[PDB]
Amino acid sequence: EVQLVESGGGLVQTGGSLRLSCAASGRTFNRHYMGWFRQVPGKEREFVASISQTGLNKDYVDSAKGRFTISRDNAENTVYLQMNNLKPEDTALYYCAGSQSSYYDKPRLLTEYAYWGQGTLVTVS
Amino acid sequence: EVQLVESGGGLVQTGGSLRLSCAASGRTFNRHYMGWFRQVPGKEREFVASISQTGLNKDYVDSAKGRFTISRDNAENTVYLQMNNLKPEDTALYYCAGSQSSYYDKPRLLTEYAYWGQGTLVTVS
Amino acid sequence: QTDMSRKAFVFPKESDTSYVSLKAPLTKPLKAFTVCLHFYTELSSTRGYSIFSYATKRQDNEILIFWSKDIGYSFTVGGSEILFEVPEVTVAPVHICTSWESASGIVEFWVDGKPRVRKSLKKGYTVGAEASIILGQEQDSFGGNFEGSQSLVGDIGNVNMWDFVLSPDEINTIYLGGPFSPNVLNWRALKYEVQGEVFTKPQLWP
Amino acid sequence: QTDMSRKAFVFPKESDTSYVSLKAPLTKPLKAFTVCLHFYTELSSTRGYSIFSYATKRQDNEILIFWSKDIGYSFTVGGSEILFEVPEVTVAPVHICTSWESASGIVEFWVDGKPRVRKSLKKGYTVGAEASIILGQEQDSFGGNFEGSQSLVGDIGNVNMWDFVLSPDEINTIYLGGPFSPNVLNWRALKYEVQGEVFTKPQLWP
Amino acid sequence: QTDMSRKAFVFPKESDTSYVSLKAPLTKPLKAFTVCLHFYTELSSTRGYSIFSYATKRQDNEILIFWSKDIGYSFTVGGSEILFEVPEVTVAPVHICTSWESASGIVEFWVDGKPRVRKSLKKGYTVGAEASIILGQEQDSFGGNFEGSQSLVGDIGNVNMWDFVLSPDEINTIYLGGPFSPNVLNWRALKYEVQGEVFTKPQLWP
Repeated sequence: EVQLVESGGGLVQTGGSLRLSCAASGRTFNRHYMGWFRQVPGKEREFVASISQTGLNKDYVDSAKGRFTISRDNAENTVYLQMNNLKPEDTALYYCAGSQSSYYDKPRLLTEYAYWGQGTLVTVS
Repeated sequence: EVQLVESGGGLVQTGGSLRLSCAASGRTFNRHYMGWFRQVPGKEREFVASISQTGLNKDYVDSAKGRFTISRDNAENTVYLQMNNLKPEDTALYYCAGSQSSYYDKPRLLTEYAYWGQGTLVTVS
Repeated sequence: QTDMSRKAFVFPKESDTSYVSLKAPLTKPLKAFTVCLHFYTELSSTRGYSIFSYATKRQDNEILIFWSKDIGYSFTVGGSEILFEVPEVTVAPVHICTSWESASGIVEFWVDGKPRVRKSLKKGYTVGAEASIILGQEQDSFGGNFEGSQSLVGDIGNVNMWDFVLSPDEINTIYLGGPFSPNVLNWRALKYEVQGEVFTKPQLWP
Repeated sequence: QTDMSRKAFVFPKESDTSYVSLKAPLTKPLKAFTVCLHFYTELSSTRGYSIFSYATKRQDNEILIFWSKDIGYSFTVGGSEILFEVPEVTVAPVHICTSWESASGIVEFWVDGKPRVRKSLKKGYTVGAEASIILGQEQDSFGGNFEGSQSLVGDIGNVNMWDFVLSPDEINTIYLGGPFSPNVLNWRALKYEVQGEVFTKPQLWP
Repeated sequence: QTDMSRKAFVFPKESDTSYVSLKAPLTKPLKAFTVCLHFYTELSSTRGYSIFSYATKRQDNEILIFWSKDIGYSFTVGGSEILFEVPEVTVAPVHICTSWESASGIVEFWVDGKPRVRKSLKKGYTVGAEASIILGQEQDSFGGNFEGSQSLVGDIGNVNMWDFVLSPDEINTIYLGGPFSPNVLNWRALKYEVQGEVFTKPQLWP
C-alpha cells in the first residue's frame, strides 16, 4: 500500500559513490521488505538487492557484493543503497520496489513484488 | 441508512460488456446485503440479483445466471455487477438497492428492500 | 479407520492445493445434526477463511461455517446465511459446537462453551447425504475451484459430526473431553485423504 | 399443569403474532408482590423490548418490565414509571427479581443477585387481580394490539411471582436455585397457551 | 564442566566487548533441534537486542533469535527470516522454547508456555555442526564483528538445546522445571568462556 519515491541519481565519473535513497508513504513500512532493481533501455528490469523487514538480513547480487551496501531506517522508514566504485556499464534506471506486508524470506524474483516507484537515473562517465 | 450511488451505464453494441458499479455512503455497509433491480418505462421495477454481506453467497435471476456476475468489496464498500453478452431487450434503468442492516438470507422481493439509489441507464444497440 | 487422537493436521503455508478430503458413510438424508470442532489460527486479523465445507452435487454451499473479516462467525445452510458477530478477536485455540434442526429451524452456536442466542434458518429444508467434505479449502464446485484468498493456514482437530441435536449437558461433556460416540464422523475412527502440504503432529491445545 | 423445569420457551424470529399467554388463580386484588425471572436475548444494543406484561381491562400497563434502549431497566406500576439505568451492557443470561409494596411504596430491584437502591412508587395503590399476563409481546390492550418493534426475541424462563415481598435471604436462595413454593405463578405447576412461532427447549443458562 | 544451576550471567552495561562463548560437542550436522532459555531485560521497549547467536564459517546468521523493535520475536534459519508479532510488552522475565524440523519445515514457538501458530521455514536445509555460539553480542563474523546498538543488557539462563523436536508435554515439563536430559547444550554440565564485563549471580526469576 506504500507509495515509493527515489532520489540521489545523477552522473558521476568512474570510481565515485552514490548514496541513493528511497522514501515510503504509509504506515506498514516496517512490515514490508525492500528491494532495488535495475532497468536498461531495450530490456527488462533486473534484480539488484533486497533487505530484511527487520533489517538484520540482506541479499546482494553477485556483482553488488563487496561494492554495494543496503540498509533501512524503520524510524524514518527510508531505505538507503550506497554504491561505490561505479563503472560505465552500471548506468541505467533504478527502481525501489517493495511488497509483502507480511513476513517471509528474501526472494530474487519479480512477480512477488507488487509496488514500484517512479525510478531514478544513474550514469557513469 | 447508507446512501447509494451508481455509475457505469451507457450504450453499447450487442455482445459487449459493462462493469456497473455502486457506491455506498455509510459505515454499516458491511451489515447490509446488496441487490440490483431493473426498471422499464410503463412498468415497475424488476429483480436482477443480490450479494451477501460477508460476500460468500449470491443469487442470480434465471436470465442473468451464466451471463452476469455480482461481487462486493467490503474494504472499499462497493458493489460490482459485470454483465456480458448484452441483448437489445437488456436496455432500461438499473437501481442498486440494499436494506438488511441485520442478518438473513437473500430474498427476491421488493418490500423488504428499503433504500434505493438514483439509478443508471443501460442501452444495447 | 485410523485413530487421530491427540493429533492434528497442520497447514503451514497459504496455498490453493493443500486440502484434506473426508469420507462419510452417510446414506439417509439429514434432517438435523451437530458439528463440533477445535481450530487454531492467527488469520483473524487478515482475510476470511473456511472452517468446514459441506457440498452436495447441486449446491456448493450446503453447509459452510466461515469466518468473515471484521464480522465474525458466518453460518450457512442450504444457501442461506446468518452471521454470529464477534466484537474483538483474541489469539488462542477455540472450540465450537453448532447444531441445526429441520423441524423448528432452531440453530444453536456454542463458542468455547458459551452459548449464543438461538435463531432460525430454513424451516422444512432437507440436506442430501451424498456429499464431499473438505478441510482447508472453500469449494465453489463439487470437488475443486479452491480460491487462494479463502484457504485456511493453521490447525484443526476433534472434528466430529452427529445426525441429531445434543443437549446442553452433552455439549458440556464434549467441551470437557469426556467420552462420547459420534455416528456420522468419528475422530477416533476417521477416514481421510490428504493432499498437498498438510502434516500430522501432536495437538497444541490442551 | 405442566412442569417446565429445566425447560424454556424459544422465540426465534422477530414477529408480532408469536406470544404466550399466562393464567393465574388469583382472585383478591394485590397489595404487594414479587416477581423473579431469568431471560436471555441479544436485542440489548439494537432496540427496546418487553420482558413481562401485566394488564387489566382498565389499564394496559398495570405492571410493565421494559428494557429501554440506552437507558436500562424501566419499571412501571399503575401507570407510573421509574428507570434503573444500566451504564454498559454485556451478552449474558440475566436473572432479575423485583418487589413492590403498596403500604410503603418501596421497590427492590435485584439483578444477578446484586441489589439496586430502594425507591418509591405509587404509595397507597391497589392492583386488580383479574388480568392477562403475556410473554413475548408488549400489550396496549387486554386482548391485542401488539407492536413488532417491541416484541422480544430469545428465551425467558424461571418465571415466578408471589403476592408478598421476599426477604433478601429468600431472594438469594432463589438466585442459587434452592427449593421454594410460589403461591400465584408456579414454574413447576404452570398453565399456559402458546401462539405462533414459539417452542419449548432445554434451557441454556446453568 | 560446571553446574550453573540457580545461577545466571549478568551484563550490567551497554558495551561491545562483554560476551560469553559456549562450546558444543557437536559433530553431526543438525536436521532438527529445540532451544529453550530464560531471559530478562528491559531493552525491549527502547531498542533491539540479540538473544542467541549461532553461526558457521560460511554464514554469520545460521540461527538467530532477535527482538526487533515494534515487531517482536524474529526467528531466522539459514538466513531466511520469520517474525512473530508482539503488540504490547510487559516488564518481566520470559521463558521461550523454539523448535524447527528440516524434514517437514515446521517451526513451533512457545512463549511463557503459550504456543504460537506453527509455520514453515526453509524445507530441505541442513545445519552445519562446526559453529560458534555467543551470547550478549550479535555475530557478523565468526570471531568478532559485534555491534553496540545490538548488544544486550540483562540476564539469561537455562540455556538448553537438543537435536530433535520435543513434544508439547516435554516443553510443558520444561516450563515447570522438572528433570530433563539435554544432549548438545547442557545448563547442568556447561562449558564456556567469558569476555569483558559479565558476572555470575543467583537467578532473579523463580
